[PDB]
Amino acid sequence: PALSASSRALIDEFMSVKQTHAPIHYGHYIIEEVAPVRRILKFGNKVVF
Amino acid sequence: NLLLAFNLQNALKVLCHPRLHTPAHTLNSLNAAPAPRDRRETYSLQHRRP
Amino acid sequence: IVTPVTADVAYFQKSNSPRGRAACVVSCENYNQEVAEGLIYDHSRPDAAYEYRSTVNPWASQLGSLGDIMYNSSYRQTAVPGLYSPCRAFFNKEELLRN
Repeated sequence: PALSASSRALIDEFMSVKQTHAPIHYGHYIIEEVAPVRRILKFGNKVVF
Repeated sequence: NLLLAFNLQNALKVLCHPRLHTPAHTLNSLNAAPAPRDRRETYSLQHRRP
Repeated sequence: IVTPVTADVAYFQKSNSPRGRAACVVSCENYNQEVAEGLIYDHSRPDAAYEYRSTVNPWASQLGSLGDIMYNSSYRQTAVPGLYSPCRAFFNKEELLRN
């Protein structure tokens, strides 16, 4: 599964706190990506692995 | 790391091809099935003429 | 450069071009005149970055747009004003195909 969401809000929360991000909000939903390649993301200066 | 979007407009190039809208392939598959349904149904199949 | 208010802010956190369409310097074509001009001006295709829309503003990414009118003339050293506009490096049609 690739990294997907239902809003920009959950994406910009996923970069905020990786260990405490809410995978399921009220109606929206976000999927953290598991993959053989652990691709790195840059949204300004906050980064996750 | 570009935040792309996937709305229905990108889906429109697949959800509007008539191959997705024809039942001829799935009915050709189901009629050519070696073991069809065990039970059938009779009520409200078609419209009967008064 | 003047823009609509509906250009998303998620466009601007990346290092994108100040006009709409990201001018692919060689990823259009090497030595052609209708693919570079195609992938710079003609909005019939979306740009290489964001395939879900053609431009992020139609007041600068078009050929006859405001961002081409008030900025892109041919740069001359002997211009009588002679001031430097920093956004002229993104709009010069000669410089956009100088690479």
